[PDB]
Amino acid sequence: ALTKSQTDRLEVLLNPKDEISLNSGKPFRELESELLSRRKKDLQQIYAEERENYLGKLEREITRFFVDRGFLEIKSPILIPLEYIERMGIDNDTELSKQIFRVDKNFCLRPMLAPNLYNYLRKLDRALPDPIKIFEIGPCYRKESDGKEHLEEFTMLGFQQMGSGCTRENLESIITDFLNHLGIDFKIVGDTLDVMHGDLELSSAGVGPIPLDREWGIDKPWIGAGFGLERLLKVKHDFKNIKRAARSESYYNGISTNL
Amino acid sequence: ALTKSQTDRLEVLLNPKDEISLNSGKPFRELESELLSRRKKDLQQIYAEERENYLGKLEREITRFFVDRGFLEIKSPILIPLEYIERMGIDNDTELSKQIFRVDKNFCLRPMLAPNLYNYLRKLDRALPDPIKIFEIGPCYRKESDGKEHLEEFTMLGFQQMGSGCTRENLESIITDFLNHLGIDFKIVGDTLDVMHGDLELSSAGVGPIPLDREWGIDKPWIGAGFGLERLLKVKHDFKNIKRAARSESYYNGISTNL
Ligand SMILES: Nc1ncnc2c1ncn2[C@@H]1O[C@H](COP(=O)(O)OP(=O)(O)NP(=O)(O)O)[C@@H](O)[C@H]1O
Ligand SMILES: Nc1ncnc2c1ncn2[C@@H]1O[C@H](COP(=O)(O)OP(=O)(O)NP(=O)(O)O)[C@@H](O)[C@H]1O
Ligand SMILES: N[C@H](Cc1cccc(C(F)(F)F)c1)C(=O)O
Ligand SMILES: N[C@H](Cc1cccc(C(F)(F)F)c1)C(=O)O
Ligand SMILES: [Mg+2]
Ligand SMILES: [Mg+2]
Ligand SMILES: [Mg+2]
Ligand SMILES: [Mg+2]
Repeated sequence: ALTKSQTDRLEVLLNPKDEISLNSGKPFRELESELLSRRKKDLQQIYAEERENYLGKLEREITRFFVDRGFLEIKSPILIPLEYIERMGIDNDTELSKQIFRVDKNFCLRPMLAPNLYNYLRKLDRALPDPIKIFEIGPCYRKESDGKEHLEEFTMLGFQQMGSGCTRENLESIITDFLNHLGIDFKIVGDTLDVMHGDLELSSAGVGPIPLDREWGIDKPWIGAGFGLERLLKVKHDFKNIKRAARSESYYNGISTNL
Repeated sequence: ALTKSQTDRLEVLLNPKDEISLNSGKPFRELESELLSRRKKDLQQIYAEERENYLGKLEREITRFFVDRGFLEIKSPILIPLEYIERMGIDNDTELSKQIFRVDKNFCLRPMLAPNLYNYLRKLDRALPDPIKIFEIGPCYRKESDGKEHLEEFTMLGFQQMGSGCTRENLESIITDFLNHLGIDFKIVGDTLDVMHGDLELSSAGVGPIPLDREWGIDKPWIGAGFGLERLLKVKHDFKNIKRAARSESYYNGISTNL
């Protein structure tokens, strides 16, 4: 009989498409040696052929989708003024107020893309024709309890359109084309809306105007959404724990690096 | 005569390829209105045609170069254990010890890619054939004095090869092909080596083994280098201040967003 500690070790080496059973009559050492051989082989094939990181490749694939749909690619600061958090309405009564990674006295690691996207919408409205379509992909940070669906360091896609054409129908059409392009099953549940894969939230989306817009100098309708890239990878590759998709020293494209 | 404050404002709106002179006999308001029209036009052309961010596009171009040369694309944590800094030999007698952005009690924003690349080399040596070639591109953080060549939030390319073929000649060949591919003039000065554009350091490169390797479980020869992406963009686009190439709310592809 395998110990719990031994089964934990084998599950680190198990990939979703393996057809091995750990309740066999086979000893630990031989199940471990079999899985180690498979995972080394998996890494050798990546190294010999594609050599691309899942998280990097997904960001590039999403970038192409949105650029091709007419959205401007934004790269904005990850380390942001702490004042942005309060100005987002994130006060002490919100869960999120307790999740902020503070840096020095007046800064923090951004937990979301919305402040920077608001600022870009306001500034670009002085220069670009209506409607204004922008998106950003990059690191975001939140303190979280341990859990199979949460990382403290993750990657968010955020997109926003401002001006004409900002209807819930158009928002759902973007989400639907996007996820059908990536090959990810979803349901939209609902002006706020969540994009669900079973019980897992892939995105929260919204339709403006909302009262918060005024604090950011925004006074036009808008639609937008935010997606976690590691949650998309978790669903696409059927990972049991989102740690397999993270920026990590422990996994490469979902393969354990502790071999 | 323009005030100093007015000339500062015009220089925000000036792009390197403009052929306007601010020592003309033209009033500020009309020089400002001319430049504002040009910069709005520049943003409209980006939005209508390419829509890609300089920093994102450069990262994708560098990724293709290194993947095509046989290097594995790594995406590792930006928020790293504080212990990694000391283990890199960064003690109190180094400038860098005073430049760390600490987060909570045991973490920091990485100021370099070397700790994570060392860890990946050690782990992948159990699985991949010799030689092991890896690279990473992503955010790095250092407290800096104000200066036209430094950002507190920047983007570093780091690459490393371990095992056979780790000669200074091979290292210089990688650097030379890389920068000739990007179209960036350089000189290599020198086992340590710096890649210079005039007085600007584009890269520091190195040849192992070195004594530090043992602390990271490394005992094979290696070559590698680290490049700042914003410095590469600064040189390529002839920006006067690296702020024009940064993750920013103030500039988009070097164009002022304050129009
Ligand atoms: N800690 C996290 N790790 C990974 N992805 C995350 C994390 N927090 C948020 N996301 C993703 O970012 C998207 C937009 O952020 P947000 O709607 O604020 O998440 P959320 O409401 O906190 N979801 P949840 O924490 O699971 O109830 C979410 O739909 C997730 O896909
Ligand atoms: N603050 C910064 N802003 C932008 N790029 C940077 C910064 N610090 C380092 N880099 C880049 O990262 C590369 C590798 O890091 P490193 O060799 O440690 O820089 P460095 O020695 O501090 N150069 P410098 O600070 O100008 O004397 C450098 O060659 C630069 O191109
Ligand atoms: N669901 C969002 C993610 C998000 C990204 C970009 C824009 C927006 C917008 F303001 F459009 F809703 C949201 C969050 O975490 O705030
Ligand atoms: N010049 C380096 C940048 C760097 C990146 C990746 C690897 C390495 C290596 F360990 F190869 F030298 C260095 C620094 O800042 O440490
Ligand atoms: Mg949450
Ligand atoms: Mg949500
Ligand atoms: Mg320095
Ligand atoms: Mg240096």
